[PDB]
Amino acid sequence: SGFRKMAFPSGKVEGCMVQVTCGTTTLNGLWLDDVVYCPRHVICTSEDMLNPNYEDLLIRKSNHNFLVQAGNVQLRVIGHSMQNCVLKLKVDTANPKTPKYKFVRIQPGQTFSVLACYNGSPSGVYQCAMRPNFTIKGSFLNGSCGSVGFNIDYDCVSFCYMHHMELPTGVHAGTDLEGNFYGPFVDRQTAQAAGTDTTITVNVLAWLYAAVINGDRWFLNRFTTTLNDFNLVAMKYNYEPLTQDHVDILGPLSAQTGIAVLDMCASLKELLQNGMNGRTILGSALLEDEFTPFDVVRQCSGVT
Amino acid sequence: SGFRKMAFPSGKVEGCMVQVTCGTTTLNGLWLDDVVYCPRHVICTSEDMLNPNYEDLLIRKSNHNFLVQAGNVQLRVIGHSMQNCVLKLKVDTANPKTPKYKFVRIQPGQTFSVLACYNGSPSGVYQCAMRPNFTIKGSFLNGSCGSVGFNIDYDCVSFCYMHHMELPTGVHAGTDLEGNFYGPFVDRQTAQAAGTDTTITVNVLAWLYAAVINGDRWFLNRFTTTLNDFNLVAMKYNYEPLTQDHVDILGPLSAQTGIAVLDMCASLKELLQNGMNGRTILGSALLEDEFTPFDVVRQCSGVT
Ligand SMILES: *CC(=O)NCc1ccc2c(c1)OCO2
Ligand SMILES: *CC(=O)NCc1ccc2c(c1)OCO2
Repeated sequence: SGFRKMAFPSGKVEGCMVQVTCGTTTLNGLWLDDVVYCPRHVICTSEDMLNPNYEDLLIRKSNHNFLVQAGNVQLRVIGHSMQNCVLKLKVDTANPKTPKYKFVRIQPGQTFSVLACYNGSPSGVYQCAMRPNFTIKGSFLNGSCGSVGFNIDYDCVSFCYMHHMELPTGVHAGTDLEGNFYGPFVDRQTAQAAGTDTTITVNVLAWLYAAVINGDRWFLNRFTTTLNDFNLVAMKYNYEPLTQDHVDILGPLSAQTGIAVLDMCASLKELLQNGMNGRTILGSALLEDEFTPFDVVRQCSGVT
Repeated sequence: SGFRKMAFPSGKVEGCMVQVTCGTTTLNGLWLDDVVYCPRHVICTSEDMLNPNYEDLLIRKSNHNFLVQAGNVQLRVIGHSMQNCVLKLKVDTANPKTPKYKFVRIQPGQTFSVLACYNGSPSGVYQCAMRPNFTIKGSFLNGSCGSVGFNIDYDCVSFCYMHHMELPTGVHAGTDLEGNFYGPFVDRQTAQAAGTDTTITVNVLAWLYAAVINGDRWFLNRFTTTLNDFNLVAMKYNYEPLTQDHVDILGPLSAQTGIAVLDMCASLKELLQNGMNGRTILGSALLEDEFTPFDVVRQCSGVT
């Protein structure tokens, strides 16, 4: 019993983190097979960042300008290319600790673990969600760029995020491992404002199910609702609309707890309208939206 | 910028987790050097758990009754002993992935990472605190016993916790790696009630400092207080008393932010008396007490 914001075990990803230096810029790279993936802004001065032309900056860079260190051993760079906003550095050594892996572009609402790294060295691991405005609310200091977000399916690491920048509001933007930013962000030190950070309704519902499973039931009410009625309330409260796809995804939690999805919706409706009245659910005074239905099933069933 | 509940990277501990089976009971063990440490209740039936005599139960057990599996390879058990509430299984192979390690008994308020494991396989990692009533609020299902709590100092894992049981209230109790329970708990399926789960005041203050550092300042007020005045309010609100030792520990955060500890105390006082008024601090609607001053310095400075 009990329900915790839980990251994936980080060992498989720890074994992939390296330091990438280009001139005076040091950040993290991800070493998979004989390729080191890192943010392309490794080639920039903080001056360059104001208005970088990456193709033009990259012309001035040779393989030997990319210093790649894995532990305290230097890797030989034998090729480099830009793919969108990441550099792929070909090295002469396959990472012997390469896990089975995929590159996946996640949808907003999807959760993943971040292994925060500095100089290629893991400092910590935490659980994040792709916000509906395609930001994440991370913990990233200067040097943390190239830290990666990931999910694990048994023995396969799906890399979904690489850290690139902090917006002036101190929320985070980055790319998939093909170098494509989540959302409209660019790797340039310019005014970039996030859109509305809406609540991930399907994640809140999952977490309400997690609460019932773990004995926190005080918020269960006598009401039901409809998707349309619920959605009017959701919209008013900057919650994402709930679709029948979301209702389908919650089916197993519905079945386990015997609480119809639309009944749990009506409970959430009353919580939005009435607030918590100083009460907590699973030790939180606000409605947690950084657990997916899959996350709740995983943690409640003990998947390894 | 940003501040996350952050666990230590788990790789060093993942490399130590094994499955221990005695008859029909399977749980996790920690393999360090040629010793596998696991909860002594591995020898119990759920019937035994009602009133176990462990010395008497252990007489019926030989080395070959302890089945130790590391990945999908069996370790040979060549000795076993009971130390308090843990078994030490001597194996003929030193764990080749043994990190530098210590066994440490932590104080209440102290935070650590848990690597939740089932059948010796890591499922997840989360950050905990030893509650002032010597419980922890974990996420543990049947099979999770022998999962360990730890801190990392650069390359040295300090193991502080091994999971043993869930109280009827669904909070958790366990031992240090010498097998001594935190608090008054016993490895017996009997009524065991926790004492008052008070708030770890020094941890709240650290986290208020973390909030100021990361730009959340709305709660800073125009007041100061004294340790005695603050403590009267703290006591009333089931907060632990603040000592001069706590004030000393917060000194560096005080210095970094230019906010005197007693001023931050007066801010916390007003938050207790006035509540959050629907506002959040670092994305929380309640005052977080599971970051130590050391945790706040570490995450705010990016230690690896
Ligand atoms: C996010 C990141 O690490 N990018 C590279 C970088 C940015 C700013 C900065 C440093 C590195 O070092 C000091 O300041
Ligand atoms: C906490 C733990 O894993 N202890 C051993 C154990 C207790 C209950 C239980 C099982 C193992 O398997 C099923 O139920």
